[PDB]
Amino acid sequence: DLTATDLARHRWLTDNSWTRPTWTVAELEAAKAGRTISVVLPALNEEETVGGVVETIRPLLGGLVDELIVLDSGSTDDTEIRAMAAGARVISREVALPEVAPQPGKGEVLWRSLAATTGDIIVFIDSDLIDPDPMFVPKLVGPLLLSEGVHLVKGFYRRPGGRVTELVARPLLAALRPELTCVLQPLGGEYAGTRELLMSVPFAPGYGVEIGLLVDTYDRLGLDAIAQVNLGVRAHRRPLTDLAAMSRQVIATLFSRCGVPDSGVGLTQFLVDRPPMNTLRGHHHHH
Amino acid sequence: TDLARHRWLTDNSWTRPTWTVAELEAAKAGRTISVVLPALNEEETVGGVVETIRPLLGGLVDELIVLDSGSTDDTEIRAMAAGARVISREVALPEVAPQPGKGEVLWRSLAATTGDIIVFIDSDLIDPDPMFVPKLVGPLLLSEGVHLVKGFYRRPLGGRVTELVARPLLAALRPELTCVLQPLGGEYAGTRELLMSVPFAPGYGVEIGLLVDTYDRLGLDAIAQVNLGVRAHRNRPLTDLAAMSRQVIATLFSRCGVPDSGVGLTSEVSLVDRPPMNTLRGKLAAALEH
Ligand SMILES: O=c1ccn([C@@H]2O[C@H](COP(=O)(O)OP(=O)(O)O)[C@@H](O)[C@H]2O)c(=O)[nH]1
Ligand SMILES: O=c1ccn([C@@H]2O[C@H](COP(=O)(O)OP(=O)(O)O)[C@@H](O)[C@H]2O)c(=O)[nH]1
Repeated sequence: DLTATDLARHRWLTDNSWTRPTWTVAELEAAKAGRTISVVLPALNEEETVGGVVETIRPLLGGLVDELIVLDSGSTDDTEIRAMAAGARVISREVALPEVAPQPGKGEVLWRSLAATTGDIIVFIDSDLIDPDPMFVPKLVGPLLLSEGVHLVKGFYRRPGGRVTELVARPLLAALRPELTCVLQPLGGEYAGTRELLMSVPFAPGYGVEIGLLVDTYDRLGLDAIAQVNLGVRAHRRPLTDLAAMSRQVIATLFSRCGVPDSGVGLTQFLVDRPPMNTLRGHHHHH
Repeated sequence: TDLARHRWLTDNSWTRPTWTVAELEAAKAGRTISVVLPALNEEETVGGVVETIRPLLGGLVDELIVLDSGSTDDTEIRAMAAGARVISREVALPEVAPQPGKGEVLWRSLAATTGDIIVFIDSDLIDPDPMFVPKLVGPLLLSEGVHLVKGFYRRPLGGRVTELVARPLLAALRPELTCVLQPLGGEYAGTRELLMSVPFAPGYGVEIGLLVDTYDRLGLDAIAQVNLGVRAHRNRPLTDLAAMSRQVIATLFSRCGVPDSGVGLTSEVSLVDRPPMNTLRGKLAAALEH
């Protein structure tokens, strides 16, 4: 028979998941009600794709989208200049948050982007996407603009998740936070959140950032605050060593949130969380 | 940190085991060896695996058993024709109702065998080699202090569950054990002393549970590994691998005291070990304490 996890999943899908997120750009603009929207593309040596991603979002600039920023992580290729020519604002880690020395990894970039943006809603889109669709941003912000109580929207793709998602993230969530197994692509890089939420949570480093944000949001607000939207079809993207490193950090970040100690020992082959940005810039009682 | 891993690889890992069958037979020193093949609906491959081991029966190997887990194909008759004794779960341990999964089968075989050394070999192997059992027992017979030998396969120039799930989780929770190349492998040998005294995890958790319990109780130097030869990674459906991963997680969490919800994947998940076989077969166990 059904479990409590099953029952919650079914109703969460009914209320908080959209297979056909067909809101129009015009209706979303009309719903902003004074809120502004920032779009952030984290980038490190993505010269072949960053411009193409920017180009798909640029038509929204000045209407639905208020700012379009490429947060560069120290690229040595032509990422920055291609993002400039394509119509984005390029901001380095150092300019985004001058008072803190950078550390490596994606989570650092997304955290710093909170200091460099002003939008009430922040949308993250990976800069390595080959086939970005222009409706990604509208779909991601729909539930934030139209659905009471939602603070985090995860974009998922139908396929014509991957290995880390299905072997590592979802099974560990089943063990530790089973309600969150309803989220189809918990590691996805296309997602949006409110400034209120994102400024208030720590940011995990590196490959842990997505899972960390998902679990921190759940632990504070539960499923009601999390939604997901189908962004369309896309094929699964990596070398096993990259995936194993990803997994190891997903494990470390989940463990840090779920009361499991971690040796700190990285993968044998043959760094810390950043505090909430509201400690530097700018309820759901259990009683 | 890698100092410990380096010394263990130098002393407890063999990429090219030299041992001959005759040398191993001469080292038995009165110990006996049982070989157990768990099998559920493996009619296509079980006979071929048995045939590679049968020439050792009466010499290096004292018992050769297929522990059938409820097959409805021709697994049993084909294993018998190849020279194995076929034992059902019920015959192995008649007064205890069977539960599903591989760990149950390996645990029950302890009550149906007499060896001082028990060797487990999967019955679904497509390309078995007759030197598997010799290589697995070498460190038990010729080294001192080894109680568990893990057979690994060199890969042409482990799988996704091994590299994305088992090894990273061991790095987090039992960091020395990342030195074991293929912790989830189904070809391994253990002493009766060890195997009779530890709980057995259910289903797909049995291998990692035995590895972790051996490590904790007897130490790193009680574990060895041997290269069984080059074997290509087996391609399994992602849903099967995900179910395996979920049970590996459950078993490791049990061994660490992490609350696991028991919730499976939208898949079977048990958190309940079988107790040490010496609790149910105390007189058998005492007879084999030697
Ligand atoms: O330190 C990093 C790593 C990645 N990325 C970006 O984050 C996205 C995801 O990259 P990936 O997960 O492949 O990171 P990597 O595998 O290169 O560490 C892409 O848009 C990268 O350019 C980034 O800005 N900084
Ligand atoms: O409940 C079970 C599950 C598996 N096995 C055996 O254990 C090995 C690994 O099991 P798996 O299910 O991965 O192999 P498959 O059944 O897919 O061939 C094989 O020799 C199986 O026949 C068994 O005896 N009982």
